Amino acid sequence: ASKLRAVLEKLKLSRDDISTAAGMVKGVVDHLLLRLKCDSAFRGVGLLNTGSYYEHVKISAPNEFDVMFKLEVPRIQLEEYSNTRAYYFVKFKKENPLSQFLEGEILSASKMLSKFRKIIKEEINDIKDTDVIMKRKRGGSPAVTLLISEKISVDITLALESKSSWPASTQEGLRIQNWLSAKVRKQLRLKPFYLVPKHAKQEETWRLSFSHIEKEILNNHGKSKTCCENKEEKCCRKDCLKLMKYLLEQLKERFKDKKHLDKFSSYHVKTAFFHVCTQNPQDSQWDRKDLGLCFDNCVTYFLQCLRTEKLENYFIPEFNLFSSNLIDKRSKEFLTKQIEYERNNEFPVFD
Ligand SMILES: O=C(O)c1cc(-c2ccccc2O)nc2c(Cl)cccc12
Ligand SMILES: [Zn+2]
Repeated sequence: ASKLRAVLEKLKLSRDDISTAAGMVKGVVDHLLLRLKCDSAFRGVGLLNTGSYYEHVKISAPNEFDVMFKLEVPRIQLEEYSNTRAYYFVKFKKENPLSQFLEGEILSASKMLSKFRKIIKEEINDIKDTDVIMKRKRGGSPAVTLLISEKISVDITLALESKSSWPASTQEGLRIQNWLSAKVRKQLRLKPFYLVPKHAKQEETWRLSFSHIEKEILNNHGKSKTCCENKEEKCCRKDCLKLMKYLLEQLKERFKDKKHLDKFSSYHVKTAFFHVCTQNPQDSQWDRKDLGLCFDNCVTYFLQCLRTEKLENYFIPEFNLFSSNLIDKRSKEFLTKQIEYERNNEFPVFD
């Protein structure tokens, strides 16, 4: 359990010490938000969280930022696309707020992004603060990727906010009743959800997003309400997730020449981690003294997901993130052997 401590402490100090990167991001974002609010289609745009500009998915990249701009859409009509459980058409039920994007009753996403990019394109050129350059690599969202200075990069995703109850494909998901209680699940399922532009594999579809729910679970994660509040008796749930995230980043980086790990992301490791939290609901099953063993249960469960080619979306049980149509067995067999090598040789990619 010793070397995992040193890894988590190197990540702690780089995450902690001073950097002007977050300040430059907030300046650019606020300039965009006031510019977008001056427009008819994006007058109600805004951050998901105020103060949360420096959201870091890549846990080893201090200069990579991930922000989400939300947009409230009253009376959303969701039409599931091709039984995909996660991809939806967006239609409308008496105003014309976003009506300048309708094609029929169906809301166009690629057109809303084009107007989203041009307005951001206008505010970027009108910047005298810092060197900011825009990139338009495909994939519906992240819609825009900005670059500030020679290190700071920001991915900006436009998201629609719905406040109706979650789509039916989520009814049997979020199985936290024996871990976080059934009453917390009812509270969380009363919160809004978000839709980002995404293709399953052309059409104008959107994907469900519950990252805000995941963030709230991570900050209130124990079966006991006082979990990790006695800072001398902290569980190792968050440390296991960091170690799982850092393992995949180091493997994706070590094999970026080959293409076998491009389909994998921290969301897969994050999803598998939540499933283990359901399997092991007791805080005693996450004792800080059992860091090595608890981290091994995560590596073990994730390895079984690769072999069986089964990883359920934590909110949508019927969506298999490891479907052979999403990731072929060659890629999953490749990742299975690389982790097994790291596990047996005491994770060399950690020092
Ligand atoms: O925002 C989220 O909650 C979120 C959802 C999904 C997802 C949802 C349904 C089906 C497949 C998916 O991959 N994937 C993500 C990835 Cl890959 C990266 C970051 C966030 C997400
Ligand atoms: Zn805890």
